[PDB]
Formats: sequence, C-alpha cells, structure tokens
Amino acid sequence: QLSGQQQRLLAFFKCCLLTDQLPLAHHLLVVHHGQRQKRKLLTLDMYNAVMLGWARQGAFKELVYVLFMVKDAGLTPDLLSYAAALQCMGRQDQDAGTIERCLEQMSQEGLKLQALFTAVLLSEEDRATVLKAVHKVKPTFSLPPQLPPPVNTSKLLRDVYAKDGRVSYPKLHLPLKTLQCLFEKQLHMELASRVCVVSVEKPTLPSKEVKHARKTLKTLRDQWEKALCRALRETKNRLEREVYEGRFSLYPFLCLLDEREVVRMLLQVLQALPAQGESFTTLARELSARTFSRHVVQRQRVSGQVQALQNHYRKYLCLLASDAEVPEPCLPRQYWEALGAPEALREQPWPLPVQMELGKLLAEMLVQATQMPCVPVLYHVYSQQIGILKPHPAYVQLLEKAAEPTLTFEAVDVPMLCPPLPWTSPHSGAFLLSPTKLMRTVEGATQHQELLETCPPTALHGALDALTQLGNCAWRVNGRVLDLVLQLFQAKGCPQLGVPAPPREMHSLRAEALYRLSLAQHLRDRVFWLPHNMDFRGRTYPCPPHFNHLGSDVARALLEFAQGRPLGPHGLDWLKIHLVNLTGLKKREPLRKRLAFAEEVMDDILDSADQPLTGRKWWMGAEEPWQTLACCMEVANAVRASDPAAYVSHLPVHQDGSCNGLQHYAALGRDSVGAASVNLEPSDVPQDVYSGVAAQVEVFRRQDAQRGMRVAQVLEGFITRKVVKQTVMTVVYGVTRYGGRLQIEKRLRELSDFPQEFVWEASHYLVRQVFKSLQEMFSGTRAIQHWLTESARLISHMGSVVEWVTPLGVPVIQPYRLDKPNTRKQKNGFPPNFIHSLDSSHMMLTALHCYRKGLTFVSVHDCYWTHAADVSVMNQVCREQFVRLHSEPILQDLSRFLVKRFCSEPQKILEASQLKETLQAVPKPGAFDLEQVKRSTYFFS
Ligand SMILES: [Cl-]
Ligand SMILES: [Cl-]
Ligand SMILES: [Cl-]
Ligand SMILES: [Cl-]
Ligand SMILES: [Cl-]
Repeated sequence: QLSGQQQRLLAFFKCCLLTDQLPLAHHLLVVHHGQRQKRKLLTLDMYNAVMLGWARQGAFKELVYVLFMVKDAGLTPDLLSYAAALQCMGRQDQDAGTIERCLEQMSQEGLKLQALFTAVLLSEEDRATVLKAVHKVKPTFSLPPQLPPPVNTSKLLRDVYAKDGRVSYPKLHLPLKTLQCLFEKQLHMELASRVCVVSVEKPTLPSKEVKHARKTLKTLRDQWEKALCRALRETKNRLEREVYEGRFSLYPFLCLLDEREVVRMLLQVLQALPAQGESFTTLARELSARTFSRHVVQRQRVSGQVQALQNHYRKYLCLLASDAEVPEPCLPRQYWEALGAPEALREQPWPLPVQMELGKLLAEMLVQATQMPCVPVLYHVYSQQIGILKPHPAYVQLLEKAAEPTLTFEAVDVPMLCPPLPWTSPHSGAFLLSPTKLMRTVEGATQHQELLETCPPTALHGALDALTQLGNCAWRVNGRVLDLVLQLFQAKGCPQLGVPAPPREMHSLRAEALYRLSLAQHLRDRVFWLPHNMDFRGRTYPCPPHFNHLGSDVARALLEFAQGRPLGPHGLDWLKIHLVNLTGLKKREPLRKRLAFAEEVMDDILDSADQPLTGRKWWMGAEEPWQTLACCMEVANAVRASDPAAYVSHLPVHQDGSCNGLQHYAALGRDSVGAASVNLEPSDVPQDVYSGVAAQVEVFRRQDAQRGMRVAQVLEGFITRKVVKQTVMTVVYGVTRYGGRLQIEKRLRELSDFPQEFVWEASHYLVRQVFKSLQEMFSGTRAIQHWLTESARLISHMGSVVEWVTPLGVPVIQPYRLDKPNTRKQKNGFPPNFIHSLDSSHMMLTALHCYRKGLTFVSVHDCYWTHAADVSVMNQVCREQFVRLHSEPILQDLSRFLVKRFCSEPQKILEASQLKETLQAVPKPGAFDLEQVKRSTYFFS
C-alpha cells in the first residue's frame, strides 16, 4: 500500500531508467533524503531503482553512495540491492576479493544466492552481468534447471488439463507460410500505431468549396502542429526546473517519446474527437494509454524484442497451421509458454495518479495551444455533471465540407491480421506489441487487477484459455451482405433496415456505421481475428471497438467464419432451424415444426437470397433481418451444391437459454417450477417463462388500473412477449444503469398504438411488476435474489465492497463506490453480477470442452455460436457443463468465502456477527434433479 505521492516518486525514478535521466532521479533521491519530513516518503524500492540505474551505467561510487543512503534512513539491503551491486561489479570486471566481501555480507544477514535469479525479476542483460560477477568466484553455477509449469487441478477444470490423450484440437485452415506473412502485416500495422482506411462515404468530385475546406483544414493542422510542439517544449522546460528544485514533475514521462510523436498523437486525438464531444477524464486516460502504448512499442523496437517475438510467434504458428504438426497435442497458452516465452518486461504501466496527471496535462495542452478564426478549437463543458470536451461547431462542419477520403484508426482499435497472442497472465496477451488488460472495467481497476495478480498460479487458466480460444476464431466479411449495406448506406441510408441515414444523435450512429463499414470494406478480402477481453463480472467482449461480431443485427450479418465445415448429415436441418429462429416467428414451436416451416417457406427463402430488395422481401419482416438474409443466402448455396452434405458452410449458427440467468436461479435453488419454465426439465415443446410472467404482470396491472393508476390503465394490451422479455432481462441483469430499461422504452416506442408520453413512466412500472412477478412465481429466484441483496446490503453497510470467486477460480469485485461503498448499487448489483459470473463460468466450460472435441466456438452476448455441422455436439457439451457447474456446492462455497472475507471485523463485531447470521442461512434447494438437463432439447435452442 503506497501513497499517491510515493507511487509517483517511484514511477519518476523508474521512468528515469528508460529516459537515461539518472542524475535527475538521483538529485530527487538526495533532496528528499535531505528533508527530515521527506525521508519517511523514501521506500527501499526507490533507492534500489536509483541503484539499478547506476549499476547499468557501471557508476560504482554513485551506487555505493545510495547504499550508505539506505543505512542512514534506517533500512536493510534486500536481494535487489545486492543485484545492483553485483551488476556494477560484473560490468566493470572487479577483483575476486571485492566481490567475495559483498558475497560474505549477503549470506551473513542472510540472503540466499540461488533465490536472486529465481524470485527477483531482472532483464536478460541484467541477469547475464550478475551471473558473470558470480562467475568471477569460479562456480559451479549449478542454477536449477527449468521447472515444469503446474496444471489446474480444480474439479471443474481437471478434465481440460488432464494429459489423457482423448483430445482432437482444431487447426486453422491456413498454412504456416500464409500465417507467417499475416503476422508481419500485423507487426507492421502495430509498429506504425495507426491504420489508414479508404472511406466508404461517396466522394463528391473536388468542388469550389471542397477544395477550399481541405485547404483551410491543412493550414489549421499545419498551424496546430507548430503551436503544440512549442507548448510541449515550454512545459518540458518548466517541469525540468521543478526537478532541479527537488520536486516531482511529469518531465521524465514527457521524455519517453519524440516531441514530434506526442504532437502527432495529440493531433490525431483532435481529429478523432466526436462532434458530440467526449469526457475529459476519458480523454486523459486515452492520452496516457496512447503515450504508454507507443512508448512500449518504441522500447521493444530498439531492445531487439521484436525479432525475439518474430522468432517465438513463427515457432508458435506450427500448432495453429494447417500444414504443420506439433510433437504432442497442446493448448495455445501451454505451447507459447513451453517454447520459452520472453516475458514482456516493459509490462509496468504507470500508477493511476501518474496516468491521470499526465493525461490531464496533455489534454489541457491540446486545448490551450489549438486555435482557429471565425478562437480555441476545444471547449470545456460540464454535462451528468461530468467534465466533457466538445469541439468547435464550425470546425466539425469544416471536416464535413472537406469530406476526407481517408479514415485513420489506432492499430489497437481494429481486428488483428494474424492469430492473437495467447493470454499468459492478466497483463499479457491479445495484441502483438501493445499492452492489453484481461479485465476492461475502469471503475476500481487497480483493486481488481491487483486481485488477479494476487492469484494462486494456475487459478486463472480456465479464463485465460477460453479468452485465447475466443480470440483464435478466424473471421471474414460476408461480401454479399456488405455490398447491399453499402448500396443503402451510400444512398441516404435505410433506417427501417437499421442503416443510419445522414443528418439529434444522428451523427454518432452514422459515423459509427461509417467507421465499421469502411473497415469491413478494407478487410473484405482478408481473414481477421478479434482478440477478447472480460469485464469485472466476466462478460466477454472483443478488444477492438470499431469492427466486431458484437453489436446490431447488421453488424452480426457482416461476419462469417473464415474456416468452413462440411454440413454433414444434419447441418442443412440446423441451417433451416437457425433461419426460422432468426425470424422470431415459430418461438412456441418444436424443432421439427420449425424445420417443416422452412420447407413450407423455401421459395421465399430463395427469393430473399436472389433479389433481396426487389423481390417479395420475406426476410425484411424477420425479428433479426440481416442475419435472416445472410441465412437465406447460405441455405440457397447448400441446396444448390453437388451434394448438400459436402457443402462447406461458413455461417455461424446460434443457441441460447432464452434467459440464461433464470436457468442459474432454477439450478441454484433446485426449483422444479422454475426449472420447468426455462427448459431445464425435458419437454417435447419449448416452455415460455414470459407467458407466465406476462399473466402475472396482468393481474397486478388490472388492480392498479381498477384504482386511479393511469400507467396501468394505459398498458392494457401492451403486456407483450417482447415487452416482458426485455423487462425480465432488465430485472435479472440490470444494475441501474438504465441500459436494459432504455431497451424497454424502445419496445414500447415500437408499439405505435401506445401513448409515447407514458413510455418512461411505464418502463419503471413494468420493472416493478416483473420483479414482484418473478418472486411470486419462482422460489429459487425469490430466496436467492433476497439472500444475495441482504448479504451485499450488510457487507456494504460495514464499509466494504462485495467480492467473491467464481466456481472457475476467477476473483470478482463490485467496484461501486461513492464519489466509500455505494450501498444501493452494491446490493442491487450483487444478484445480477453474481448471475453474470455464472453465465461466464458456463460459457468458459462449454468453450474449453468444445475445443477438446475440435469445434469452433464463440460467445456473442447471451449466445453460443458454432458451425451448422457441430450444433448437437455444442448442445451436448452445453448441457453437460451446466450440470457439472451446478453439481458443485456454489451457494455454500460462496457463503463460506463471504464469512471468511467479511466476518472477521473487531471494530464492527456485532454487525460482523449479524452478517455471519445472514450468510450462513444459505437458501435451501428444492427436489429438482439436475441430471434431467442433459436430456432437455429446449435447454439451449
Ligand atoms: Cl494492406
Ligand atoms: Cl498497416
Ligand atoms: Cl513506423
Ligand atoms: Cl475452409
Ligand atoms: Cl420429431
């Protein structure tokens, strides 16, 4: 636990070792040790940082001065202090006697020699020098040989890591030589830190105004570049004066990059700033992200680290290549580590106070230096009371009238051109050179990231491998879908088909479509990979924000698997059932009645594929239309093949539990009524929980309408399956967060006959009723929701944020605090977040087990995706893993954890006892046999 002022002082010294500003660091170390009140601020890690630096230069006397400085403050030399001293003796080649005397002092204390190379983290150049100094005492080096990495032995993950040769790992469709090329293309992209893309917006020929807007733009950009460069120079000298005065300053941090590359970066931030604006705090974080990211790239580029990674990656590709064969079947993370992974030393990101202080300076420097005639380009506006930076409205229109034919993106904001780097730790994986965190959430990030590093070694393997697997799925653009989206986009849009039209929030959706479509057009003839991330509760997301499989129906329709799989005997039926599912028609029908409807409607399926805009347009009336069209097209190709069973299908087919969370509540509470309602119990027809819930909402609605309640009165006939499903989602998963509830407002807006004046009032009323309904009808939901809410309320009232561990060993922490825990958010969020972690656990177990069976598996929100050829195998694994997850004592273990973590409080002894009382009163499960799930057709459909 280090102060904010102490964190920055150490980061200052750490930074000086990179910038070759060791006298600057030493001066600050001397000054602070000179002031009796400031000596207390000096940690042993600080003196060592200054000692390490001197050792690297070979400045013995300056290092020896720091040793004497350690003693004078009342401190003891650790292993690190002895590593610097030895590195300094190693570099300058010292006499046997002088080295032996230092070695005699070491064992006398006593510190172990063999423990120095193993425990202490030191660079390759550092270790070899420290080794050569010990070698002057002529050993007998006898350094322990490579210890084999341990495997995860947990009940749930045991079979994933077990060396029992019952494995058939999937290779990529591409050969080693092809995959090696793609890695270079990606490395080239990452080294430039920016990707340039042709704009898909129809370029009008340079008119008298377009030429003039572009001319005015060039002069401003030329003006700003010189203006910023001077502002940076002036602040660097000002902050340098502060260091010479013995005070911390962000000076060394501004010396990591070339002045011209900081200015370029600030200019491209100005350029990428949305017309609607961005929050100042987010911009500060974005500038520090871009400064660090580029710094780490430059460091690796000069350290010779790129070539080492080039060699490592090319050896790694053998496991993924179609033409190559690995000695023994292996997992990507396991193979990457086994080769001899050079742990990316430059890991160390700057602490949050350094990250924010730097970001603020860069943001306020960009604001002050940039001006334009009609004066400054950016303005500070305060909104939900959060500080935002909005650009000049004339400048935004100046960019519009310019119509720049080129779009530029940060390399890290676009898909990867080669398979991603496997996740080996919370701080390593995904992008080739750029740093990516395993957990994405900003609120309380330091607290969670620490928890993930505090982990037992093998504990995160399940989550690490699943995320590696998600990232390893090769994608490609559905060209026919893209071509049609571009015809509509390039011609005033089509809002009916979710294609944004040109110009309130018109610009945000249109530009988001413009960036996405321009990337899809750029990648149209390429294979690409989406490395994946996790939020605090374990929800998976692709790292690149602009182009992903995520978003809308149109975004989902633009993608298909790069590698295809022959349909086999059942693929075609699965394609047809999938098409029917996407229509939103046939939800209450069994699988065979859905398959029958596809045959009945086959002419419309073909007419949709053959002339989507000019025929009968049957696809347009689908719940998910673009995905229905993409499916009509695939069905058409398969039926027209030489043999439909041998047709190589690329279209992903989806399966979900309807409301995955209610399935967890039913299994956690072994609730037979709940279990039947969400397809845990086998049945010949799917069960609709929303039907039961809608009826329950109706009886309550009738009463409030029988009374004075206008909201209830106005909702008569508007308690639809779609409205209720969205409310069920909101109640099950919403933290508040108006997310799910704004989607409820959307579904009411889609109901033309509903008074659009009541939309906001009704969404709150529907949430209230659905919550009351779910408790009334299901025991599992009722008791578990109430127990989790109460436990969280008590944990928070004692002054702690709720934290747990998933059944897969992933630590979870709710970050909601007040600008001190946010009691309301901690208690309301615990049931949804706990449920999110169980969805994560289940998906991770399904992914990991499917991989062993050689399947391509992806998770897109509530849904599991595979090739039509492998649906039944995915479903089988899905059911098996749910039964396995829930067969573990989830609630009892969570209770056990929470008691051990939150009930040892000697300042709040009564509250701790009262909390232990609630925690140990774990809801008692019902009679439901969990084994039934393996026989349930509608469990996932
Ligand atoms: Cl290219
Ligand atoms: Cl490139
Ligand atoms: Cl470059
Ligand atoms: Cl293929
Ligand atoms: Cl049947």
